[PDB]
Amino acid sequence: APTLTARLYSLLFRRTSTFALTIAVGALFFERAFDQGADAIYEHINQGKLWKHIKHKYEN
Amino acid sequence: LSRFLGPRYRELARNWIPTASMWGAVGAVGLVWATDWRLILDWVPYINGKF
Amino acid sequence: TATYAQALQSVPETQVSQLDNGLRVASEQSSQPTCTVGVWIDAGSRYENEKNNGAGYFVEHLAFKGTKNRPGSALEKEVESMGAHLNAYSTREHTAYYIKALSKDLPKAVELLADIVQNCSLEDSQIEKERDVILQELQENDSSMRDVVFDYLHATAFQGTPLAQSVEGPSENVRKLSRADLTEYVSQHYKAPRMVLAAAGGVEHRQLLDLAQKHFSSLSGTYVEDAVPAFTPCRFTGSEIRHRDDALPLAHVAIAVEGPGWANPDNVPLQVANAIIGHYDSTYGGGTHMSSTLASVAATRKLCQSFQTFNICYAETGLLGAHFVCDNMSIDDMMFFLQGQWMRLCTSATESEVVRGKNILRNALVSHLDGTTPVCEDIGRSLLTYGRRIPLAEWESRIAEVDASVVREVCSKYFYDQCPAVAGLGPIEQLPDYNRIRSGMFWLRF
Amino acid sequence: WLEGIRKWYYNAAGFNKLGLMRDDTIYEDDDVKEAIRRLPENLYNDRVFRIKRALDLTMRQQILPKEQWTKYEEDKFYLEPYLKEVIRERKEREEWAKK
Amino acid sequence: MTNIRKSHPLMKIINNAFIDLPAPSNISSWWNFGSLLGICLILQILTGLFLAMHYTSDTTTAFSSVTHICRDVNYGWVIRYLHANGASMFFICLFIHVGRGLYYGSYMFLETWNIGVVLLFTVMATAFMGYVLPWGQMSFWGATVITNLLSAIPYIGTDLVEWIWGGFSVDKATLTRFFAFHFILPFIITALAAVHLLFLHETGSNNPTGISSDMDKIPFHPYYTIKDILGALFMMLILLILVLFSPDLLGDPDNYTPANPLNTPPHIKPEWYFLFAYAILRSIPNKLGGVLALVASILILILMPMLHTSKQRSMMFRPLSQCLFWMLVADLITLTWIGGQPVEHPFIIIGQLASILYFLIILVLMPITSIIENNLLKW
Amino acid sequence: REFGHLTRMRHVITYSLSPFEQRAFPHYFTKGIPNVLRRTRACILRVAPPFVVFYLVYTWGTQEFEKSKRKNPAAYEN
Ligand code: HEM
Ligand code: HEM
Repeated sequence: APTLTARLYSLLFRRTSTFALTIAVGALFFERAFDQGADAIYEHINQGKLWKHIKHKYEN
Repeated sequence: LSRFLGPRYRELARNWIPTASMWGAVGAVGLVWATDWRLILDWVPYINGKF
Repeated sequence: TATYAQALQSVPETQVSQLDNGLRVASEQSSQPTCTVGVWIDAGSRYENEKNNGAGYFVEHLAFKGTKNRPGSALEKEVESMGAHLNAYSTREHTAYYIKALSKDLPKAVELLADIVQNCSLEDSQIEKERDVILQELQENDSSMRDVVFDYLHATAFQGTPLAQSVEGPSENVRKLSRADLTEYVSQHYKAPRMVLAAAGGVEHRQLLDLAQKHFSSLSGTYVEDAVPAFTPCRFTGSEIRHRDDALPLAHVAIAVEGPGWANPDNVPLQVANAIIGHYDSTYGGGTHMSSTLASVAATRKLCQSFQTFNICYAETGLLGAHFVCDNMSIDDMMFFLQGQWMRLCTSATESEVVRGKNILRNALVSHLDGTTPVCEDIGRSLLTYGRRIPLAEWESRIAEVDASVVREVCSKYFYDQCPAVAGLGPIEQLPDYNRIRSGMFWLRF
Repeated sequence: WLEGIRKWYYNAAGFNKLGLMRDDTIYEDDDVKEAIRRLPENLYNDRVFRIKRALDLTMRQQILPKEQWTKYEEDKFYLEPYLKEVIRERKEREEWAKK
Repeated sequence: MTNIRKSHPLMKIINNAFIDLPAPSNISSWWNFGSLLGICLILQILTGLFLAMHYTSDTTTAFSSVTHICRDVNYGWVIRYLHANGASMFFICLFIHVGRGLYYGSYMFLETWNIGVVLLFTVMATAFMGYVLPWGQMSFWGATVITNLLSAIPYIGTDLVEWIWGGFSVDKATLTRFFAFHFILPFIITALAAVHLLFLHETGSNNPTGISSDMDKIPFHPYYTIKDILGALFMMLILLILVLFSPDLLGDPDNYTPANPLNTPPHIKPEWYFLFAYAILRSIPNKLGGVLALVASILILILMPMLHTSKQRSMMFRPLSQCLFWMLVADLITLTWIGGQPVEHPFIIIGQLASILYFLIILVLMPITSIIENNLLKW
Repeated sequence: REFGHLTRMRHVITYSLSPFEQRAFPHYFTKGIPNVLRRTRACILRVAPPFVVFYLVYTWGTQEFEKSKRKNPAAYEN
């Protein structure tokens, strides 16, 4: 039975064109995911300080 | 240029067309990602969450 | 006006019969007045452990040196007096004894072969003399660069497995071998089910079967105390063994990837691809105009004195690659061109070269199976390996099936992004480092 | 008719004035280089001296005396057969490459 | 022992490049211009570095800083006008150099020629960015006209144009950027020139005849060094005549009126070197078509090696090709004049015909003429 | 491409006097002037004609532009 990594190699990693396709799509989704996650981390660390948190009290 | 109009060169073109298409796909995705082309990206799920 | 198909159909058919003890008698009958009768035994270095390695070579050395029925001189005297030629060859997977003789002398040839196989004296004094001889020949084989390089290739590629062992064996084993060990080797590995008696030329299959029953019947396939040797699959390890001896005039490099076994159907397309890669020697007349791109480039730039592609197959594994002898400063270029040809076949193979390779393979198969010695060798080895002698018509059909697509698929499976095994001898400093050779096994473009 | 216009060009082009012959002025591409290496030694040395003399004359911005100019009829195409053979062989190799 | 010139690595490189390089003995004065181009590059770099010591790139202080260089700085006027007229000398030498390459079939050295095309584009960009630095009326309005041409590019267009501008229009950001790019680019040119010389050394130098000269080679150092020194002295004669006797001959006067964004100058024209492309750009009505034609004018040179259909490398023994080549030269002169003159009825048709003739001569007429010549020579 | 192995040449003999033993400007005017006239005669036929066309175009264009600027009496007539 092929493992997950063996399936990854055969499907994508073997031919460098599919390897680069994996790289680029992962880059797009990883940019999205990491930016979202780290922004959440920093906002939590500074919850209640950042202007975005307190903008409502003074707008409108 | 007449040198490359033969059956064997047609066969080589057939062999390399899928790989060339994959390289073109890589280039298109790279361009969209690097420039954050919203025209294409906005249709992409969970990436449309940005902007 | 016979056609290649009709000629293939008209080839005499091999007849295989089995004695009750398990010996398989196979024959191909032709009108020739000469015949070749030989016993092919499924014994070799791959079936030997560390302690007894080289025992088969020892037994083959003293096989023709005497038997209980006929002393040492008697056997040679009979074989020569009837005009026959007696020869033996030992490989890592097979051992063979064959006698070239006239058809009318077939019964005596069968008698002598039976006496050699079964009633071998293995006398101690002959044992000591053959120990001396074997040590001297181990010293001699060191000169033969190609054999040394292929032994290194087997050692590195099949390290940790019986296949790594050389047929001759280490000198220490040769000096330490005893009559008890040789007798034990003969008892354990020389068995009727693992032996094939094969004949070619003017041999009647009924006559051969009757003679085998008369002479070879006694041999048995039972193992003493139920000690049965077990075949072991061998791991292929990507590795590099470099013996740098800059004194040596020219550098020998052998690079291989793991290949199919004997029975794998992929052997034919890989053989076609290797024919596409081709072979070159400086003596070759064709030179630059030779179709093989590697051969043409080597001739134009004088890159290599000799380059050949090999497809070495064992039961479960094989060594597929090339051996090139080249100057100290041309190893890198030759490696680049060889790997480039490999990758080009894997990715962008074309129909015309596939046709050329198929015709080359067809002609090689037909030419090799010419003469009683090659035909008998083919019969015995095919029975041992394929379990059957594949007819030339079947070979032709399988070759015809091969196409550019099949060649690309098989070459991708065996050659692309696969860790190679490299052996180097001589002035091999320019030989690329293993990381670079491995990088050459794949194309960033593809 | 055509020969008159061809003669006009031969005089208009100055390789006759420098003592050169038409094949001496050919651009040395790979086929031409192979043809040159295929030339007999007498012809090759004659070509080398002609080109050297032409280069020397151009260096001093001088032309050969009128009597010593090459003649349109006397001009001999030494390199044409070898170059044609080279081109034909290249064409055959390309044709085999095509299919 | 060994000769230090041969043995030492840097000395070895210098020796092979310049001292003992195998050189054709017949290469004429037209071949001297490349060394004149290198001399112009060195002189421009030094003069612009001494100008930069006194030049501030803020829009408030640029024009006053150039006036300070001219008046207060000791010998500053000499340096400033040396730089200004050296740009013109550089472009004159570049045009003569490319003309020599075209006439004598030097484009067969493919890599050298393509690197030269890259060098030409780089030098033109450097000159265009430099002219903006004085921040005169002509500088500002020429920058506005030329940079706005990029807006024609479909889709990306205004985004690229504003990215270059650093804002909505040409302003302080554009001037500072252009000073920085103008400073950096000449060094990139100095490296591309070395790559050029390496590629040329691989294939040697072509001769006026166009026939290989391995038989007749002369060491570079004794002969061609002195020839290049004489050429440099003559170039200095011309350039210094411009610098001292006629400092403001090749430059528009309106560059002495400080830039006013609210008033256009009476006429907006590029520097004399760029006028030939300006005429081609104006000839085509569509903006994108004009931009593409301006690009193709320079880029047609890349296609020159492909369009060579003659069997003889040089045009020395090709009279009809000579006539076509001098037709092309006259057409380029006509384009320069048309770029100088206003866009009105007489000049418009002249410029359109001239651009059509330039492209036709380069692309169609010359190869067919070369084929006809081959047929005439019994080829 | 070093000097030693550039090309293959055979049986060519060259005699070259030294610079100090020979005049720098031998017959600079006596032979230079006739040579220049010969070179100009051959070149002028090809180089000149194209530039003559430009002078005609430049003269015609300048005249035509001036004619355009001048008033047309008929327009203000009536
Ligand atoms: C290498 C080729 C170069 C070319 C073709 C070139 C061209 C020009 C041109 C046409 C001008 C405007 C002339 C005018 O004042 O009206 C200019 C100005 C200027 N350039 Fe150069 N330049 C080159 C190299 C350099 C370099 C390497 C520097 C380094 C600092 C430099 C510094 C300057 C400065 C500071 C100005 C403005 C000073 C002034 O207006 O007098 N230039 N350049
Ligand atoms: C700053 C820019 C440039 C510099 C410094 C430069 C320098 C040189 C030099 C020193 C040579 C040696 C031959 C000679 O001196 O005539 C040369 C040769 C050459 N250059 Fe460049 N060049 C420049 C731009 C160009 C351009 C724009 C082109 C073409 C578009 C070009 C194409 C060539 C060619 C074809 C040759 C061959 C000359 C021969 O046949 O001997 N170069 N260049």
